[PDB]
Amino acid sequence: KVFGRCELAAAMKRHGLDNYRGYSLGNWVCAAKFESNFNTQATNRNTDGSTDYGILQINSRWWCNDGRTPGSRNLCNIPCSALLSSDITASVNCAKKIVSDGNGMNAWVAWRNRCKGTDVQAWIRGCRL
Ligand SMILES: CC(=O)N[C@@H]1[C@@H](O)[C@H](O[C@@H]2O[C@H](CO)[C@@H](O)[C@H](O)[C@H]2NC(C)=O)[C@@H](CO)O[C@@H]1O
Ligand SMILES: [Cl-]
Ligand SMILES: [Cl-]
Ligand SMILES: [Cl-]
Ligand SMILES: [Cl-]
Ligand SMILES: [Cl-]
Ligand code: NA
Ligand code: NA
Repeated sequence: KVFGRCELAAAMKRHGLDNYRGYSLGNWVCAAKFESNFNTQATNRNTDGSTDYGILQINSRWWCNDGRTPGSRNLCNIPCSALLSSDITASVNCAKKIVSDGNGMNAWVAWRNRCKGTDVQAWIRGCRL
């Protein structure tokens, strides 16, 4: 599924991401925009052979099992394919674990490079939330 911006904002809000670990909702929407262009089916392969999955491009090196990232962890205890669902629950729940892990949203490269330090509230501007 390719979410609309506000649709995703609302979904993320419903799933408890607004101000989760101090990260306002726009951070999460911004991260999703730049990680996946709001596409739950996005996958990208990393240089180490892991793959990033879903709307928040959560990687299989650490967070999910895709059966083809040897030596990796599955800290969200999910098949990576669950992160491709049109239902963002698995991604959100995993993202909550990630962002809680001490590094905040810096885990999301695109967030660090494209959202951090910007007016992320713009990403939820105009949305009914
Ligand atoms: C939370 C999450 O999974 N974020 C992804 C990053 O992990 C991806 O970065 C890449 O992650 C792999 C596995 O840890 C690293 O080997 C790789 O070096 C790293 N790539 C960079 C450029 O840092 C990122 C890839 O675009 O996608 C999500 O942000
Ligand atoms: Cl868009
Ligand atoms: Cl915000
Ligand atoms: Cl694996
Ligand atoms: Cl959802
Ligand atoms: Cl933080
Ligand atoms: Na990415
Ligand atoms: Na894994």
